[PDB]
Amino acid sequence: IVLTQSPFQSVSPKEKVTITCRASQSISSNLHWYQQKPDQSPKLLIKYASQSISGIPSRFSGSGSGTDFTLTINSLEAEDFGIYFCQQTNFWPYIFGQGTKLEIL
Amino acid sequence: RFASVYAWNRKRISNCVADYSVLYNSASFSTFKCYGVSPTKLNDLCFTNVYADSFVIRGDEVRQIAPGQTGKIADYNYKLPDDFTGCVIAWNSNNLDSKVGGNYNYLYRLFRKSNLKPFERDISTEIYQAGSTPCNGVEGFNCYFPLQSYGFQPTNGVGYQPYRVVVLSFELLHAPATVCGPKKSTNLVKNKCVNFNFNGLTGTGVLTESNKKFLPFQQFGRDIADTTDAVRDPQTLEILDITPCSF
Amino acid sequence: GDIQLTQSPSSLSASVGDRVTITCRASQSISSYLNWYQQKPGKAPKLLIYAASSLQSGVPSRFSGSGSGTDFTLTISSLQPEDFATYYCQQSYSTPRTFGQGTKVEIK
Amino acid sequence: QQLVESGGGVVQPGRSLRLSCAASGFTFSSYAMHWVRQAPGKGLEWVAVISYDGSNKYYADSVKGRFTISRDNSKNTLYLQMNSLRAEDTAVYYCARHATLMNNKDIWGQGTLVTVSSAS
Amino acid sequence: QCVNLTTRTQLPPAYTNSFTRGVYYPDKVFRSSVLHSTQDLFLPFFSNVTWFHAIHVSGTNGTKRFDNPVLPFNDGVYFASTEKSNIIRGWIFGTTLDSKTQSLLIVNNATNVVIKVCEFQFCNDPFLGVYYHKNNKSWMESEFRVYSSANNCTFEYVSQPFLMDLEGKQGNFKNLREFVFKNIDGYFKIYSKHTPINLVRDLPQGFSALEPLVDLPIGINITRFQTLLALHRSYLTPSGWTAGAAAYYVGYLQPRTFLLKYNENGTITDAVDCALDPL
Amino acid sequence: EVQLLEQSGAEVKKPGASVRVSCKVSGYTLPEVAMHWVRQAPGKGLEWMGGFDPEDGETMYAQKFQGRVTMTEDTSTDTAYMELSSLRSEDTAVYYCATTTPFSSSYWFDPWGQGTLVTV
Amino acid sequence: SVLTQAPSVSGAPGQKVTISCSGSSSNIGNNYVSWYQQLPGTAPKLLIYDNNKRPSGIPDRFSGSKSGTSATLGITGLQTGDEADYYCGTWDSSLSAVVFGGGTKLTVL
Ligand SMILES: *[C@@H]1O[C@H](CO)[C@@H](O[C@@H]2O[C@H](CO)[C@@H](O)[C@H](O)[C@H]2NC(C)=O)[C@H](O)[C@H]1NC(C)=O
Repeated sequence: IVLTQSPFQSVSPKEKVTITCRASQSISSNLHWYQQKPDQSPKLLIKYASQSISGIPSRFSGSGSGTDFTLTINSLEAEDFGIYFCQQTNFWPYIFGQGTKLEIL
Repeated sequence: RFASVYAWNRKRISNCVADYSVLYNSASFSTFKCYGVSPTKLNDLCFTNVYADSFVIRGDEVRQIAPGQTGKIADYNYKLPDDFTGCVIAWNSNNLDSKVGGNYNYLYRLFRKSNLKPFERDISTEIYQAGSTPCNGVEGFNCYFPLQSYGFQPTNGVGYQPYRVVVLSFELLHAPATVCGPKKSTNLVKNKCVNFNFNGLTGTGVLTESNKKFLPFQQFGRDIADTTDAVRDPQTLEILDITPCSF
Repeated sequence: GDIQLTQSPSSLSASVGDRVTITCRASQSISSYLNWYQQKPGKAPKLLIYAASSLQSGVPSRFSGSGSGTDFTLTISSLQPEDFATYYCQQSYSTPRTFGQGTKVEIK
Repeated sequence: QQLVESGGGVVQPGRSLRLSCAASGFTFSSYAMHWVRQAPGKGLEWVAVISYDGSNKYYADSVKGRFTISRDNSKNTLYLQMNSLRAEDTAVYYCARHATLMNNKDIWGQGTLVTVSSAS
Repeated sequence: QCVNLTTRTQLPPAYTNSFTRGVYYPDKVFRSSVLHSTQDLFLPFFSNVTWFHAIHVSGTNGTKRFDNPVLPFNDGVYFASTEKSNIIRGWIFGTTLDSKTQSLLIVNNATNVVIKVCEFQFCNDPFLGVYYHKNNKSWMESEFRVYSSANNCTFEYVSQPFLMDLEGKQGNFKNLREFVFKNIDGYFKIYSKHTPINLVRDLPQGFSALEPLVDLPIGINITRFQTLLALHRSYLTPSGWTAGAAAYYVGYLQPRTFLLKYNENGTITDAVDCALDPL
Repeated sequence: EVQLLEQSGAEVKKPGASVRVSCKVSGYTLPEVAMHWVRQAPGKGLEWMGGFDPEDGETMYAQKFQGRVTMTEDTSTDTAYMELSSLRSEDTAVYYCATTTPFSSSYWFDPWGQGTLVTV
Repeated sequence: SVLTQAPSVSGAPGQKVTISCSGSSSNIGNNYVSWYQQLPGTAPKLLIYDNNKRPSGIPDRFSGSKSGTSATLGITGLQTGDEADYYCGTWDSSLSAVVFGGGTKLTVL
């Protein structure tokens, strides 16, 4: 159930920047995504990879096919980016991927 | 195939190996909660008597089958005692159980005349009577058919998707069995003088493979002095000669 | 005594794409125990609505269950040549069960 | 999944004819089962229940002829003997089930003709 | 089922003397080139051994006789038969050989021997009945003839076949098989030895060493046992039972102190019965 | 030695019907020995029918009558059903259960069912 | 059916006379022959099988022979109770089936 989504980010802001959840051969429809800030207890952004929880600006969407999932951060600025971790819930040890340390010009 | 929750099949894990090491490696179970002690610690400990219950329920329905948990599936389908040391294993079975057009093979008891006791199943399908007037096992006003057909679809959400669940209950009893798994046993050391405890017998000697063709079934060896001649490992069928440390 | 049913109209010759309301009133009020059956000559009856509130599985959304208590009714929409059939209502409130006399929806 | 019926035929009035109907796919055992009647051009008229989950038998008093109903649960089969015949009962019968707000189990047999007449 | 053959006369049992018999390893511990003394159930040397013919043929056509009676287990049971053709598929051991008593049943009809410890209601005469399957050119023998039903089965087991006959010997070997059956402290051990024998019937002078295939905790004392015969139906010639002739030797083990001689190989060879002679 | 149990017994079938023939045994078990069938018309001779083939292991069917009559077997209950269909005017005949040896190289009918008469 | 035997034959009691059945190489030639007896409205009884074997309970007086395609059923020591029809049969590979003759009803005079 190992995940290897996206080492980090380096791109001009305001763009539709995708982070690509690289899931293991086993497929799981369910997932989650969380936003981490430096030395800040992170918070889950994308619930079930498709539904929005209350309190998230719609800047980053989660669209994926089968095992693969992409969290396309649409029009992200220099105010929001931090680390963004993926989460897998189907396999017993609910492993977390390396995660993306978003960085931008 | 797994039995329906309303009439779950019961298989006793007695005189059968207890091995959760393979279960940890597989990692294919949606929920694998463990109780009382750490998962490695229960895996090593031998269990004299274990009880296995096999049933199919929705992922949301699995919560009802939990210690001291009150739910439709917990009040009439099956019940778990508030103090439970057993580990509950649940895995998603959407790929096999669910079929196109829905799966209606499994059934669940939505209601019942009285709350079901823990470790009990309802073998009676007689209509429950909420109303004072008696339905008497036939459909009537003020009462409903207790069993409701399950509806399993691949398109349905993971909680809706079918889960095969086996419940393990750990008990202690005098009745013993021949083998065991990890055995809560320290690894054997050979070619060095060591103190070895085997089957309640403690001896201090250097441990080497036995040159003599000692028969595998016996766990101990006999000598004219009455000192143990050979010992056999409790985890594997290996014959070890006993030689006292040089004096 | 028995519970009388009143299925109205007992026939309705209809056309393509209609929205027919076949009513099955009950003399004694039924809280939710009503079902609808679609039958053709030489064919077994097929359940369309169970409890008159939820559509039976394998039944198209166009067939619908409406009404409660004394009055119950069947809503049919997007009528098609295959759809035209004899429809019977159904109590399950008490014993004896009675069924409606049938309503033959047929091509005009 | 499927229901099969005993053979219909022409029987003289006043006689008796046991009706067999066997299930397949899922058992009779956990459910009830019914019989209904369809005369040609006439509506579907309910006849009698069976209730295996206790034991009880209810008959229509409209046609109250002691048409007895019992079951071969281990063969998933059900037996209603046609007793005290009269010619207007000449019709087709069905093995039936009612979705009582909980299930969707309404499964119907193929239909066989009982005929009550002295002329074969 | 429960077919019974009593024929006419059981006949007097034949008698034979075995110079060396019932030699087995009492202690699991391996001993090489050493002399050891142990006291255990053993068949006494130079002692009369009763001979019973399961099927007896007179010097005339047919006249097959069912001469095998129920035999008390006693302190111990020893079975010896040339058995070039295997008709003794299994031996039934029971305290009463009846339902409500744990009965030990062995069947060699399957490729691997199957051992059962269930209560069996044995018929007065119990023998396997063989019917042609008519499929795959095979014959199937049923233990249903031996016992009406099985209930309260404490335990069951699967083992390699105790009786094996390579065949093609055409005599000079006889495919002789020796079996030792003993129950001590609720534990039953089965010992199998295969010895080529030049003599047609008389037991050979050479010592035979028996090793236990497995140890089973039956947990119930056995005071009676009987042999099982696999018999096939006989069709019209110009139901058939007791096809062929079967002869078996039963020796009862008596607890005795036995001197044991261990070879460099470690297999027991020479054996001495302590009370048999002053030497 | 072994006597075949009674087969169909007394069977009456008016035209427009078809009849199974169930021949059981005693003293043997069903699939250790092969069954056979012969048409015998009263005042007439033998016409062989049905039958099992020692070679090839198939259950034979008389070519002339092939496809009209079929056979099934229940080994434990020793019931072998011979179903003849599509009644004809000269079809009615007394049918005798017959059996040959399993060892093969055999043809003789061995024991007999004693004879039962079908009706058309 | 496909074989050759007369409808009836007659002889004086206690005498010796046999009955024959004429087949072909396709039927009697390579195959063994059987013979059957039936009394009126009774169970047809196997008489002789294999041209040399008599079933249990058959008087030894009966014999048989196969000469080419011709098979004779030896009938000796006629009895008052021996009047009945005797049927020849043998295996057929032609239609790959069992065949019989029309039957011959003996009469003891
Ligand atoms: C098991 O059963 C056998 C046979 O009944 C018992 O052997 C008997 O023991 C008594 C007491 O020593 C003797 O008087 C009998 O003569 C013995 N009979 C035979 C056939 O040897 C044996 O003692 C029983 N063992 C147990 C533990 O109950």
